[PDB]
Amino acid sequence: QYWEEEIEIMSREKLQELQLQRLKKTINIAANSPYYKEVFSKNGITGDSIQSLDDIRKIPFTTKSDMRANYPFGLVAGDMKRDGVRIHSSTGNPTVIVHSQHDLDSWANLVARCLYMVGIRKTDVFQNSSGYGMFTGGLGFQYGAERLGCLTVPAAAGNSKRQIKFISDFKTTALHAIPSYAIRLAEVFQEEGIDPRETTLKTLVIGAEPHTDEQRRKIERMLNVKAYNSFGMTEMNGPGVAFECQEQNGMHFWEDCYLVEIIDPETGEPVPEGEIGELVLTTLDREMMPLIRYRTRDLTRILPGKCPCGRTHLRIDRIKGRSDDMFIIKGVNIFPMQVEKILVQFPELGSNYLITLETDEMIVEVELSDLSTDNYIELEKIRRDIIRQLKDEILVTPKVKLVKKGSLPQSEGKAVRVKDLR
Amino acid sequence: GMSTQYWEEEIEIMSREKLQELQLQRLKKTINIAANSPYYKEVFSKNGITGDSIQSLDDIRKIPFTTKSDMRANYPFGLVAGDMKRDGVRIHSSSGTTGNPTVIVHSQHDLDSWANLVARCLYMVGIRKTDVFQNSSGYGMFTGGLGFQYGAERLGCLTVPAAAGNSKRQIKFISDFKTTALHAIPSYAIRLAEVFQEEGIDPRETTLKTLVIGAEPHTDEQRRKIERMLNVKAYNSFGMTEMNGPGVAFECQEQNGMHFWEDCYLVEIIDPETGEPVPEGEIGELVLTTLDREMMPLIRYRTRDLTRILPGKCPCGRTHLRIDRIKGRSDDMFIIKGVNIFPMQVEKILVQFPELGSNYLITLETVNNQDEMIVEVELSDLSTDNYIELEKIRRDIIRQLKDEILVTPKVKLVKKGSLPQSEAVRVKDLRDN
Ligand SMILES: Nc1ncnc2c1ncn2[C@@H]1O[C@H](COP(=O)(O)OP(=O)(O)O)[C@@H](O)[C@H]1O
Ligand SMILES: Nc1ncnc2c1ncn2[C@@H]1O[C@H](COP(=O)(O)OP(=O)(O)O)[C@@H](O)[C@H]1O
Ligand SMILES: [K+]
Ligand SMILES: [K+]
Ligand SMILES: [K+]
Ligand SMILES: [Zn+2]
Ligand SMILES: [Zn+2]
Repeated sequence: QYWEEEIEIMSREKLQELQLQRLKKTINIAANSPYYKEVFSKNGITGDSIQSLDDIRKIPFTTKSDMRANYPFGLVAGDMKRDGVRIHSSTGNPTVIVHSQHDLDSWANLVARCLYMVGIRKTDVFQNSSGYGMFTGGLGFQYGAERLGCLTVPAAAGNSKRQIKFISDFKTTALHAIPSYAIRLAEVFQEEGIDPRETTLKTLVIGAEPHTDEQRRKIERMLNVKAYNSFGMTEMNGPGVAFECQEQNGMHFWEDCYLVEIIDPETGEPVPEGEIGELVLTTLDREMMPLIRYRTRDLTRILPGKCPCGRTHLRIDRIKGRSDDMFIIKGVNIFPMQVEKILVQFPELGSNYLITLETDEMIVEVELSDLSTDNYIELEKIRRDIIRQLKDEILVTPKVKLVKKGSLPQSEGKAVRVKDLR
Repeated sequence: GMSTQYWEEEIEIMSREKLQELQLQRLKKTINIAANSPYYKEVFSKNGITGDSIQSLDDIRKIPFTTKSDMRANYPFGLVAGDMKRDGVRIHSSSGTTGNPTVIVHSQHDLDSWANLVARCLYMVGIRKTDVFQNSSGYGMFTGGLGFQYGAERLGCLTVPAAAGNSKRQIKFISDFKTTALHAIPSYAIRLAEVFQEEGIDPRETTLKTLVIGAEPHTDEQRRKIERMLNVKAYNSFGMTEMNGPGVAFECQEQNGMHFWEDCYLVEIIDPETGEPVPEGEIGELVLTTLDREMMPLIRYRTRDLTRILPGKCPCGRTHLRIDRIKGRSDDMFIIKGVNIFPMQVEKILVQFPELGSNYLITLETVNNQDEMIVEVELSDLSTDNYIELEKIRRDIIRQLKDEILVTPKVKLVKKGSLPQSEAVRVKDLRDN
């Protein structure tokens, strides 16, 4: 079942002419913003420059530095005073995105499309544990779930006792939470004397944080739910950008509203088909403030072949991480997902871990699991196996410490996996 | 007024005669809808309320009042009249886990009616689509959040969903986005004027032109202080979750009484003792009936709010009745930082800690134009806990109170017998009100 079958299963040929029509429209609109008027002027970008989807490569990339330099409204193309109805924001000077009613409705429709794809219906009780206000996850899932017709529960962030009360009393069936907060809720259910596997919950929507497939499976087993990967960023509206189908194998990118490129961070050229590179995105249905070839700093790849769900829209792999998550120790580049890929395979460990960098030495603290009935000798042998598998993957020997369950701190938002004290 | 502009002129200046037949039509419809809920089906059954009981607006007095106690007893969905699974799109819940909260269930119709009322309110005080509207109200379950958000987008304003706190970020949004309309509780509007001068900005030389202030009692003088500090026009905004949230009653540009939208609400002023209508223009309890709500309508709901109907025609030309300021309540509820709290919510948290005594005192004070809530509770001599352990318990008390009442109080562990007795435990409100 599809929210918009004509688009979701649209032929690649028809998708291409839709992308080209909307790419030309986006460029004509964006030409009215002070920023893209100047960019187009200096690079000879006119109304005749785009004749094919490949002609987008004539236009230079938009970086986060360019957006900071033109903060707050240098990239606003429309009439903000008359048609601008919302401002959202993403250390530093946060960037803002300005939306028109058109832009909000397009965003809401994409979120309803995503929720419907993973089996959520108007009969579902949808609870949003994302922060509201300026955070796109709040109003983003709120409008999308109301668009679909769910009985929504705008719980917002924190207060786990109240979250559990709403789930129990309102019979919540669909929940939006960051993966680490979903684990925290399952723990508070047990603390309050409720079996986290015997609630009314059926579907979880998890995003914002990089996480392994096994981290998601741990969440699924903990709460007896089906959990789906949700991709988004403020620059691209917020949620509803890319989402897993019921196949749970790659996130379908809505190519009617986004032009996806996977560029080599060194050369600035497209990577060979299916290789890892920087995700570079162009809005195709945004009017107040469109973004052209925006360098997301997110590393991923395009998963090949058509998906068994019948949707023609391309699938991206699990986000490897963001460029700013990468840390260097002893001249060697390491991503925290490399450390998680190893830790999740050990069932004696918990889901909370912390990487500390000191003067260079790398410390990997990871909480012990409650299920563990292991003694010192057997747990110390497991700790030795971890230092070893970490030395083989990250190519540096870290210090590994098995810590008490609950000893590591829990973040208000996205969990902080790296503490650089150098 | 000839130069006066209306969001919905046909409704806003509608004759009292035409308003009466609109209220009667919608009152009959509300009663027929509410009869489908388990709660009103029972109430109507015991009191012989049928489809022929309401022939005039005065016939509403045949129906008994709906109290908060009744609602908590029918928690969560005893008063839901519509098809919640198919048409229910939102739940607004009051605070707490120590008792049954209040739940208001809305359909898309109910949200659109509520958004239209908020747009009507904002337009009345001169806000247009050309304005930059910043909402400093909390979002999530708080109706001021999503209420003004939908209302301001309906009007077409460039909205800034700032949400509560972080005054330096509030001032940054006002300066960088050129905010012209701001929704804030009166004490927070003063705080932002103070933070503006702390950061070296003249609070009178910003892009701000209009302020919408509500959630708590404030005097006309406290509003004038706000207008002088920020060089703005500030307007009183009334609402309650039960009645949607914001958009229920609002001042016009005359700044003399809050216009109640009688097309969506039937207003009664009742004696808190007798339950009978008060003499025209006297102070009494505000008893309200929804007239445009379908998923969960409320009939003759005892709000516990005390006010009076201001007499005479308004020069703005609107025919909808005006209520005076809400100065207080007939119940034991208190409001601090615009958040509603019952003393029982505090007591039900404290009793869980065996290191504490039974004697406690809630003090409400104003410190540098900001409100503070102090919870003093006596130590039990039964505890064998040292300083470090007690202080850890005091932090756990603050934490559990914060989660419960949705405001962070100051908690002080006092000596056994230090707090005075007389008796229900009192709320010492030392604020200028
Ligand atoms: N499902 C996901 N998996 C991994 N990383 C994600 C996922 N969703 C979002 N992200 C990360 O979060 C970034 C977007 O964050 P941002 O828009 O600022 O905040 P928000 O979390 O409030 O949507 C992405 O660029 C990416 O790095
Ligand atoms: N403008 C106002 N003046 C005085 N009291 C007000 C005003 N607006 C709201 N209130 C009080 O707040 C109550 C409604 O509180 P509630 O909806 O629970 O919280 P909130 O609107 O602050 O989220 C009203 O019944 C009334 O007592
Ligand atoms: K529904
Ligand atoms: K606008
Ligand atoms: K209030
Ligand atoms: Zn698929
Ligand atoms: Zn008036």
